[PDB]
Amino acid sequence: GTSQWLRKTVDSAAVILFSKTTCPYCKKVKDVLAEAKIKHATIELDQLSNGSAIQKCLASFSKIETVPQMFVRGKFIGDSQTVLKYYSNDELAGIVNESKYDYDLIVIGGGSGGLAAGKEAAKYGAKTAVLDYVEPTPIGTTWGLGGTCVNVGCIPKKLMHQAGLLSHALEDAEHFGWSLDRSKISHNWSTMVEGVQSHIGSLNWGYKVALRDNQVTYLNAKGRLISPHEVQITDKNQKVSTITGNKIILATGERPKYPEIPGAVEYGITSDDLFSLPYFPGKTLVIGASYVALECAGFLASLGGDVTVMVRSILLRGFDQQMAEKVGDYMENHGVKFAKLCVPDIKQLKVVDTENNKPGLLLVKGHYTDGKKFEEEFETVIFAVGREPQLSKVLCETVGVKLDKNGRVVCTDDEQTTVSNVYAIGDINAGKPQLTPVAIQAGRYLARRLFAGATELTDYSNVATTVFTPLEYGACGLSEEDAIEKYGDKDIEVYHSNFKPLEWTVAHREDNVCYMKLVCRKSDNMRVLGLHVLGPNAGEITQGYAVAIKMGATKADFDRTIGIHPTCSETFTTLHVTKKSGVSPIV
Amino acid sequence: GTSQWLRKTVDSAAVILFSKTTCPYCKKVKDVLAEAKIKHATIELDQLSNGSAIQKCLASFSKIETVPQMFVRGKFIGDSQTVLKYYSNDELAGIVNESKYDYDLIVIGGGSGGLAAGKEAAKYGAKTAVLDYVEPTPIGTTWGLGGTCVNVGCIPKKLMHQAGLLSHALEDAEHFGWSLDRSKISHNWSTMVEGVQSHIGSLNWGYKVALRDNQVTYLNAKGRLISPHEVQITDKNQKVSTITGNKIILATGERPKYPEIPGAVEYGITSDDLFSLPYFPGKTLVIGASYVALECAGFLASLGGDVTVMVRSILLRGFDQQMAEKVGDYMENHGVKFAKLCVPDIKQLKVVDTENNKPGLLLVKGHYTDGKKFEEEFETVIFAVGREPQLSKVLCETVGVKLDKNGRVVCTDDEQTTVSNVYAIGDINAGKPQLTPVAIQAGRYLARRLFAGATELTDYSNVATTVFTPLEYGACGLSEEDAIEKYGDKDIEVYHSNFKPLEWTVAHEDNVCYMKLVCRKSDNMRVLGLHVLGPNAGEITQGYAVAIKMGATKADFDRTIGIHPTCSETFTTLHVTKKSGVSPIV
Ligand SMILES: Cc1cc2nc3c(=O)[nH]c(=O)nc-3n(C[C@H](O)[C@H](O)[C@H](O)COP(=O)(O)OP(=O)(O)OC[C@H]3O[C@@H](n4cnc5c(N)ncnc54)[C@H](O)[C@@H]3O)c2cc1C
Ligand SMILES: Cc1cc2nc3c(=O)[nH]c(=O)nc-3n(C[C@H](O)[C@H](O)[C@H](O)COP(=O)(O)OP(=O)(O)OC[C@H]3O[C@@H](n4cnc5c(N)ncnc54)[C@H](O)[C@@H]3O)c2cc1C
Ligand SMILES: CC(C)c1ccc(C(=O)Nc2ccccn2)cc1
Ligand SMILES: CC(C)c1ccc(C(=O)Nc2ccccn2)cc1
Ligand SMILES: CC(C)c1ccc(C(=O)Nc2ccccn2)cc1
Ligand SMILES: CC(C)c1ccc(C(=O)Nc2ccccn2)cc1
Repeated sequence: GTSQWLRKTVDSAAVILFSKTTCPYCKKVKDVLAEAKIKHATIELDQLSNGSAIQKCLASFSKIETVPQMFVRGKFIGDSQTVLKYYSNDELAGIVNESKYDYDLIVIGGGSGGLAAGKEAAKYGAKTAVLDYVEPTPIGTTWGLGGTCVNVGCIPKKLMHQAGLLSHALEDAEHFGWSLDRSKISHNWSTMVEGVQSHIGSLNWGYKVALRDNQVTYLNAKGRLISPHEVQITDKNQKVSTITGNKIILATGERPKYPEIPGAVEYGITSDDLFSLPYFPGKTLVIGASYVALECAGFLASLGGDVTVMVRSILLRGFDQQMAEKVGDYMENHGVKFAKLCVPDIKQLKVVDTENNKPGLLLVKGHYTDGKKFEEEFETVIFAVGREPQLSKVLCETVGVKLDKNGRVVCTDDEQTTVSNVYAIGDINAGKPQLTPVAIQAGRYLARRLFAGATELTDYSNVATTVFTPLEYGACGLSEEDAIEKYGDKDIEVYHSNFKPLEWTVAHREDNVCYMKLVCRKSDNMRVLGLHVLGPNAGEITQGYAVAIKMGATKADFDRTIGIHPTCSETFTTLHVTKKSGVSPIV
Repeated sequence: GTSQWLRKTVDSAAVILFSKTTCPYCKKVKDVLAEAKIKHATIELDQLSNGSAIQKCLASFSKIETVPQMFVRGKFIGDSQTVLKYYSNDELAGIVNESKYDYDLIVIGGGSGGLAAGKEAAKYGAKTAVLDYVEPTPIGTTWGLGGTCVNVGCIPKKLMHQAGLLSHALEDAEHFGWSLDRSKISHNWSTMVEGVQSHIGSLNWGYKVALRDNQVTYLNAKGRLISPHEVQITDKNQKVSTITGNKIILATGERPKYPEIPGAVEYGITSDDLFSLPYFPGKTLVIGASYVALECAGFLASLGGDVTVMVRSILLRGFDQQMAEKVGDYMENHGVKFAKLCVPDIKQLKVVDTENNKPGLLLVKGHYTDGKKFEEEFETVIFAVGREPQLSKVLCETVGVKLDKNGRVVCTDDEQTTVSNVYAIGDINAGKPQLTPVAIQAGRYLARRLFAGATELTDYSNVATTVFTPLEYGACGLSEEDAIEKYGDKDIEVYHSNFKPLEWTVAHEDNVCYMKLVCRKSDNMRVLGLHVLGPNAGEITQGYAVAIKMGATKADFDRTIGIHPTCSETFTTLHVTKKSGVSPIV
C-alpha cells in the first residue's frame, strides 16, 4: 500500500524532495533549489499519518533511510552533501533537466481544463507545454486563448444575460421612485458586443501572461497524438514537427453540431458566431431546446429582438421536466414565441450586408410532428442542437485510446485512458458532467496526482447547475422523475412552495411564478435527493446548499437551520407543504 | 421518561386525540370532530417508536388501553362510543369549550414572534388571543399589525436598499449598451415611500385576515400581566378590563433608544419615523454605528442625500472587525462621510415645514475623544444608538418573572420564565439573537410543544446574518477574533480571497469584494465562521448555513464543485491562508 504509492510517486514526479519541516539539512537543500530557480514538489514526512513507514520504504530506491532525499524523474539524486556537491561543481542544472522526453507533460487544448492542468503541473517542477488552436467556424469566426467558456460560452452569455436583466431593472426603477421613462430607451447591440469583447481580450492576455510567468511553453498550434509519447504539431504557417512528452492530457473540448439539411451550414450561425456578431441578429429563429438555445433566445428578446424557438420534442431534455416547463412558460409570457413539436427541413433571400452592418434575410421551411407545414422568414437562424468532439482530428486510432459510441474518451476514475500515460479531462471525458468548474477541478487534481504524490480524486456526483434563462433555474441532485423511477413513488416525498421576491412587490411583478422544491427519500431519514429553484440569482441561492447535499443533508437539517431575512433563499428553511397532501403551494 | 412526557402533553393540550392511522374507530371520531368544526391535535401511536408504551401509560389517565382516546384540557372525555353519544345528544360542543380560563393562550405582542405563536397554537385547538398596541413615537408616528420588522424594520429598509441599488444599475446600463443618461435622472422620495407604505398596508391587512381565518381573537389593546393567569387590557377608548389565560406568551419586542442630551427627543428622529417620513430627509446626520445606522445612511446616500455618520468608537460592534472596516471603507469611498471617535452634546434653527413638505434645520454640537469640538448644521438628525425593552409596562414585578441586568426575560431553553405557565420569545428573550426568523421559529416550536405534544427545541446556535449596506455583508458563525480568543492563534487557520463579480467587468472595482473561512486546525479544519462582502450576500450565505449546522470542514468545501459563473463559487476553491502572507488579490 505505502510501497505502491511511493513507487508511483517517485516514477512520475519530475523533481521531488522528501523532507521534514524540523530538519535544518532539508531547509539548506530547499534554499539551494530556490536560488537556482529549480521548482519541485515537497513531501514533509513529519506531517503524514505513516511518514515513518514511507521513510523506510525510500531505502528501496536510495539505500538510505534518512532525510532529505531528492529525486529527479524517478532517479535518486542525493542527500544533503551530494546535492550541494552538484551545485558547487555547476552540475545541478544538467541533472535536473535531463529527460527522455522534450516535456514532462503535453496538454492538447488550451481551455478550462487544459489551462488548469498545465499551470498546476508546472507549479511542482514539471516541464510543460500547452497547445491551443481554434479551428474557424464556417463563416470564419475565430478567437484567442482560453477555450469555449471564456470566448464563446459562459462568460459572454452571462454578460449578455446581465444586459437583458438590466432592461427590467430600468422598468423597476420608476416604481421605486426614479424619474426615467423606460419607454423612450433603446439598446445598442454593437456597443454591448464591444464591451463584452474587450473583457474577453483581457482574459486572452491574462492567460498568456499566466503561462509565461509559470514557465509554461504555449504553442498556438494544432496538435495530433500519433503515438503514446509523440505529438505532431502544425503551426500558423502550416509547418509540421514532432514533440515528445512523458504524460499526455487530452483536453480538446467540443464544437456545435449542424443538422443535415440544405442551407444550414451556408446561411445559419451558431453560438460560436453569436458572441462577436458585428450586427444585431434581428428577427431570429433559434432551432433547438437545450440550455444554450433557451439562454440565447432569452437575452435576445430582452434586448428587443423578435425571437422564435423551434422545439423538436421537449425543453431541457435531461432536466426536471416540471421546472423546465415553468422556465418555458415564463419565457412565453414575456415575449418569446415557440414553434412546438417542429423540425426544420433554409433558403437565402438576401446576403449579409457586410458594408452597412446588417443581417441578410432567410426563408425557413419545416414540418410539425403530425405533418402540417412550417414556413416563415427570418433575418438570422441560430442552430443549438448539441455539441460533439471530433477526436479523429486529435488522435490517431493506431495509438489505442478507446472511445465510446458518442466519440468520447473512456476513462478510469482517475482520468486514465486505455493507454497508460494518456489522460483525458473536461467535455471529452465520457459520462461526466460537461461544465467548466468540473474540468478545472479534474485538471488541477490530476496534475497534483501526477507530479506531487497527491491521492485525491475528483468527485463527479451531485454537481449543481444553473440555467441563466430570463428567470433563472438552479438545481442540485436528482430530478423528481429520476428519484421516483429509482426508488418508487411511495418512498419519495416532495416539499414545495411558490414565493415572491421582496424586490418584486413594489415593482408590481408576478405573485406565483417563482417556485422551489425538495425531493426527499422517506426510508433514508428524508434525505434530500434533489433541490430545485426558479427565481432571480438562482445560482447564488443554489451554490451553498450543494455543500450540504454533498454531506448528506436531510429535511431535518434544513428545518433546524434558521433563515436569513429578507431573502429568496430563506424559503428553503421553512418548507412544509407536500405534493401528497394536495395542498396548494401558492403564497 | 415516556410517562413524564404523556402527563405534560395531556395537561396542557387543549383538545387532543390519541389515534392509529389504521383504526376505523379513530377515523369515525375524526370525522365527527370537524363538521362540528372542532380543531384538535392528533397523535398517531403507530407512527412513534414507543407507541406501545404510550398506549399503556394512557391507562393511568383513562383506565383504558385502546384507541381512540380524546382529551380536553387535561381530562379524559371518552372513546368512540362515548364521543358519538355526546355528539348525538348535543353535548359535545359544551364539553370542548369548558375551561377554567377565557383562553388557552394569551399572546402579548402582535409581531414576528407573537403572530407566529398564536396562529400555530390555534391550529391544534387552543382558544387564542393576540394583543397588539403600538405606542406612538415622540412625534406621533404609529402603524398597524405585524411588529417592528414588517412596519419599521426589515421590510421597508430592504425596499429602500433596493431603491438605492437601482441607482448603480442605472449607471451600469449604459456600459451594457442602453441609451439612457444616468446624470439626467433624479429620485422622488415621496413616490418611493408611497409604494413602500402600500406594500406594508397589504401586510397589515393580510395578518388581520390570517387571524380571522384561524379563529384567533385579535384585540388592538395594551396588555399587562398582573398575575400568572390575569392580563389587564386597555382598549383605544381607555376602557380597562381583565382576561384570563392558561398559558401566556410574552412577545412585546423593543423600541429605539435616545441619548440623554438636550434636543434629542424634541428635534431628532429614529428609524421608527424614517420609513414613513413625508419629506426627503435632506442633509442628514446619523448618530450611531449599528447595522441600523449604516443601512439607513447607505441607502439615503444612494438616493441623493448628503449623509454623515457620527461614530462613538467602532462600526458594527460585535461583528468581525476586519469585515466591519471593509464595509465602512466602501461607504466612505462612495459618498458617506464619517465623523470618527465623536459623540453628540441639538439646537433648533427651523421648525419642520409640514405644509410645504420640507424638513427643518438643526445645529448639532458635539466633541471628539481628544476634546476637539464638533459643530455642524443638518436638516435631519437620526438616532440609531440601540434598542431596549420596557417590561415595566408589560409585567408587574409581583408576578415573579425574573429579568436580567438589561431588562430582558431570563428563560430556560424551552422559553419558560420563572413562572411556570409564562413563556417569552423574540427580542426580549435574554441572550438570544434578535432576528425575525429566530422569533418565528421560537414561537412556532413553542406552540407545538404546548398544544400538540411536540418535543423539538429551537436551536439558537450559528444563526446566519446579513447586513444590507450598499455593499452587503453576510456571515455565519464566529468572527475571526472570537475564534482566536477561544482556541488560540496556533489552532486557527484562515483561507481568504478577493473577487470581482462578472457583472462588474463591463460596468468598470477589482479588489473590493472579499470572503474568508475561519477554520479550526485540531478539529479536522472545521469551519467555525464564514464571511462574505459582496452583492446578494444574503443569497450567497444562506445555503452554507445548512452545511455549517451539519459540521462542515474545509475538505467538504473543497470536494463540492462550483456553479459558474457566480460570486458564490469562490468559496469552493479557496487556498490562500493568512499565515502564508500571500496576497488575496485576484
Ligand atoms: C454557449 C455555451 C455556454 C456555456 N455556459 C456554461 C456555464 O454557464 N457554466 C458552465 O459551467 N459551463 C458552461 N458551458 C460549458 C463549458 O464552456 C465547457 O464545459 C468547458 O468550456 C469545457 O472545457 P474543456 O477544457 O473541456 O474544453 P474547451 O473549453 O472547449 O477548450 C478546448 C480547447 O482546445 C482547442 N482544441 C481543439 N482541438 C485542438 C487540437 N487538435 N489542437 C489544439 N487545440 C485544440 C479548442 O479549440 C479549445 O480552445 C457553456 C458552453 C457553451 C457552448
Ligand atoms: C430598522 C430595523 C431593521 C431590521 N432588519 C432586520 C432584518 O433585515 N432581518 C432580521 O432578521 N431582523 C431585522 N430586524 C430585527 C427584527 O425587527 C426583530 O428581531 C423582530 O421584529 C423582533 O420580533 P418580536 O416578535 O420579538 O417583536 P416585534 O416584532 O417588535 O413585535 C412586538 C410587538 O408587540 C407590541 N407591544 C409592545 N408592548 C405591548 C403591550 N404592552 N401590549 C400589546 N402589544 C405590545 C409592539 O408594539 C410590537 O407590535 C430589524 C430591526 C430594525 C429596528
Ligand atoms: C489538418 C487540418 C485540420 C489543419 C489545417 C491547417 C492548420 C492550421 O492552419 N493551424 C494553425 C495553427 C494556429 C493558428 C492558425 N493556424 C492546422 C490543421
Ligand atoms: C413578434 C413580436 C414578439 C415582436 C417582438 C419584438 C419586435 C421588435 O421590437 N423588434 C425586432 C423585430 C424584428 C427584427 C428585429 N427586432 C417585433 C415583434
Ligand atoms: C389606537 C389604538 C391602537 C389604541 C390607542 C390607545 C390605546 C391606549 O389606551 N393605550 C394606553 C397605553 C398606555 C397608557 C394608557 N393607554 C390602545 C389602543
Ligand atoms: C458629500 C456631500 C458634500 C454632499 C453629498 C451629496 C450632495 C447632494 O447632491 N445632495 C443633497 C444636499 C443636501 C441635502 C440633501 N441632498 C451634496 C453634498
